[PDB]
Amino acid sequence: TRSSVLADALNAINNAEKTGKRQVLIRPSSKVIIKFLQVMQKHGYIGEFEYIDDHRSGKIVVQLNGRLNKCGVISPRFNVKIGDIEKWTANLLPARQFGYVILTTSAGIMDHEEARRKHVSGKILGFVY
Amino acid sequence: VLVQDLLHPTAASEARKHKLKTLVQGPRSYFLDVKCPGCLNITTVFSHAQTAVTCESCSTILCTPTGGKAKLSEGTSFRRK
Amino acid sequence: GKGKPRGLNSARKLRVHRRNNRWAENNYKKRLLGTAFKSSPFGGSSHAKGIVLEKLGIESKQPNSAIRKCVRVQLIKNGKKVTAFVPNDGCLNFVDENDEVLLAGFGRKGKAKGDIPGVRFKVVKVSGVSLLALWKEKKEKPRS
Amino acid sequence: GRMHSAGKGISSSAIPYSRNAPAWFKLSSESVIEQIVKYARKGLTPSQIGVLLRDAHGVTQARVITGNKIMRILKSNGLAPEIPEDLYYLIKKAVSVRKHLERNRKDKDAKFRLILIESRIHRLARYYRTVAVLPPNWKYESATASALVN
RNA sequence: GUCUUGUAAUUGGAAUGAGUACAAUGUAAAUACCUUAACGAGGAACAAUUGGAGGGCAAGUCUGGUGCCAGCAGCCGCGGUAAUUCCAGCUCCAAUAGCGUAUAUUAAAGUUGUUGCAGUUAAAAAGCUCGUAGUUGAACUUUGGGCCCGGUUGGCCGGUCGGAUUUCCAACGGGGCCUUUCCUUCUGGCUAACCUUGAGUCCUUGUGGCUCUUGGCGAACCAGGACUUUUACUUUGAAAAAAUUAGAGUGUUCAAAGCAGGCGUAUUGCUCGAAUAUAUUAGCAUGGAAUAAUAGAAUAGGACGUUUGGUUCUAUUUUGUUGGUUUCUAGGACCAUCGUAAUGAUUAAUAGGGACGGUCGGGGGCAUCAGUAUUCAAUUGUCAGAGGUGAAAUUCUUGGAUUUAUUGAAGACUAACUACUGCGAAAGCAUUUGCCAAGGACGUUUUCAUUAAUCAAGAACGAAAGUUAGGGGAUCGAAGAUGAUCAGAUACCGUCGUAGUCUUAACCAUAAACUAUGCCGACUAGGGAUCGGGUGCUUGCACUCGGCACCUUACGAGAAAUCAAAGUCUUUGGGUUCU
Ligand SMILES: [K+]
Ligand SMILES: [Mg+2]
Ligand SMILES: [Mg+2]
Ligand SMILES: [Mg+2]
Ligand SMILES: [Mg+2]
Ligand SMILES: [Mg+2]
Repeated sequence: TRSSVLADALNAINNAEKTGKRQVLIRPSSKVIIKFLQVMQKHGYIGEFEYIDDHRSGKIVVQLNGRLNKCGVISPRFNVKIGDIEKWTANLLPARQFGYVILTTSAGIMDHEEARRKHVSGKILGFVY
Repeated sequence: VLVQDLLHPTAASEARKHKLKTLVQGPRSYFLDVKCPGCLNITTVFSHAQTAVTCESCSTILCTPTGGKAKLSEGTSFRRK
Repeated sequence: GKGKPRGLNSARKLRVHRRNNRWAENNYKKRLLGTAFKSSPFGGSSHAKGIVLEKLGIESKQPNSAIRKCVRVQLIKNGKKVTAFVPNDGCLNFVDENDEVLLAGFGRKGKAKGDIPGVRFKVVKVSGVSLLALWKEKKEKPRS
Repeated sequence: GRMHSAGKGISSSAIPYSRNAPAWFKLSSESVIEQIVKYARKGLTPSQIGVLLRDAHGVTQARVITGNKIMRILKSNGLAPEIPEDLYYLIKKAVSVRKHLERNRKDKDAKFRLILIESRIHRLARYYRTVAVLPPNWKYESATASALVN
């Protein structure tokens, strides 16, 4: 059955960016999907997106801009000490210069740079580059 | 097609699509104001009927049910309300 | 998924599954059953002394042709009868019968070396002197 | 797709976007409740009711026009079945097939199909006991099944 | 012989501790270091070894020996008369006061795989489905906006290439307000303070501001009853002996070490040190409230309440004081009655279950219909062969075979139609018609509302053969008989034939039980066929959902064969079982 709505969203995004499309329908929507997408927007990996109220779970239509190599979940959402973000970034990201590991912290969903600054940690969620 | 408007599909294509596969799902069934010959008392009848709908006063058949959309009786007058 | 459980609370299955699958490894199975102690002539010791019972001329395996020079030994610790190779040219001359030999392994974790059928050991010393030393002619083979 | 089969069929209702609705329907909220309750006394199920109100009357969904779902309407008026509608119909089905097997022992398919039906019964009953609509020691017994349903 | 570099069993004066040894030093006494008189290198001596020289692997198709022997060789391989591999000599390589061997172990090993393997065909998807634990599980509940105040870095003039501050340019973080905004609640300590003003202008750009009186305004700050959904996770703190590990300082002559040491007027002394970090899982304290679970008001026994009664106990300074003892109180429980309130039920998942509708099907079971054939037997005519084969023989036959007609019985089987068609969990399922339940798909402005996915344990069903006991016993036919073939032929071929082949009641539990491809979910690409349902029509076509498949390409994937899944895997994580 459908287990990670976030996994399905990011999978759809990956498949479309590979085929050179400039837009994707996602379904369901969720708070966490939306929060994730906003982190992607803020660093300019996507364009606009548009939640479509259907009186159910919702649909999103993202606009893609070619800049995205790979988004992806991590599953399960491992707990991450502040110490051990450095290991997750070493494993997941192409370089030390760019790309973001994305965490749920009690402070909020956010990239790992923000989490360094704010001095917070929590659960790993996914990654983008 | 690489670049497409998913938010604004054409009404032609959105009619072709199945009732769940449209941008927002909704029913393509409708209601009818059916009128029998004998009595003029009007009845709301649903297009995909299932029940053999009898009028309360008259007591005659208005529509027999089928797979999908109910076949009405021969002598009737109908309109989408 | 990948055919293994990924869940955050799936540590038990992962640990237990891996335990069960480690029995398929060779070294692990030997280490835990205790094969080295239970079977195995030397009883999981690098070397063993024994008493020469015989001199054997073992015909080599194909496609080589030779008579490899070997000794049937009875180990002091167990009483286990064992065949050992006597290496280097004309070293079978030094051994004699009822002479105390120190045996070692051959190099292959208890497999037979080269072309010599059924021989997993070698002589290192005879009557408390090195076969190397006798064959380089440094020490002298004692009276007994 | 299906619980007890390879079938992956998507057939269902599509409820419309409109919650507060409709503009062509004139009968009041208090009027339709009477029509529901009238059919409840006459000895119909919540599903059977809602069919008649779709067909003969104009009621799209009772939850729209009335506010509450039909089961709540019956639950308030005190026409609640002792055991839920869906469970009832599964038990009914079991009793049918069980009764069939008594005469037909060599019907191996019926034996199989009886396992599946009774599995669904046990799964539902488990659900109801958790949410406390059946009492916590409720049990589907093949012996006392025909007694309960009919 | 130009600038110098090698090689000569060519010749020079120097240098030296290994050793031996005055004597000190050292020490409980010595020994040994450290120091040191005297004595102690010419290459034959004060003399370096251990393993190699085909490849892997750095170093010779150089000489002599042996001739598949002796021997080597971790592995691949060498050796049978030119041995690049054995035993030697020479020469050369490698590491070197060490180097080899054996066994164990770590890395190499993504060959144990959490990170991170593999399962169509290399080893490996359970015959099939059900199912408990386990693991996992759709969306939804304060979001945004306006403010204000301190912070931390770069600023901007770092101006002396090094450090400084004003306001401002910001970026990034933190707290408190307001916006339909729990910010536990009240009960005395204390009101500190600063819109309390008994002397106003003490005072850098009125945003870089005071000398205190009078209830104050107590979130600035302590102990009190009063009751407080419950976890997980994460921040900080604290803890987690020393040694060991990382690590700062320090010329032990260097270093491994050690925890010393270092500067004076070296004549009566001054001084820096012996840091710091890590070590979770558990417990403790603390901040956060995303993520993930959990509880709450639905037959209201619900919430708030200065109400308005009943009822139930509790006891303080008094009323002298113990004590008897009714009240007013003062705080609790508890049951009524009136009051306030927007009074209280999240979607309805292209999740799942249930109902309903017309259907579809070689799905199942129990009855019931035929069908021709095959063998045989009654009545038939006929006259020599008929059977069977690559060719023969075995066999049946003038008591009439075979062939031919007529009417029968028996058991089995269900042709042709019959397909890249259907149904079923799989095994399987095909003559007709009844009866019995079942089921998918489709249709649905019906219903419930997370009830689900996958599943150790445990269960149902499971071709054929095979087993036990009744029935049945046409045909074919293991065994067996039997004629050929053949060196043999108790094999293929040929003629018979037992069990078996069918059925009832029990068993058995397996197959290349195969798509050699677990199941559930999502996404990624063109095409036409076809099966079932539906819709539109201009009535045979299109659209649609659901199926069995198929064609092209390959985006991708793959060791390849190939694959629309075997794709979305080093850009490595959707869930889960098995191997
Ligand atoms: K080399
Ligand atoms: Mg589906
Ligand atoms: Mg299931
Ligand atoms: Mg492997
Ligand atoms: Mg099992
Ligand atoms: Mg098998």
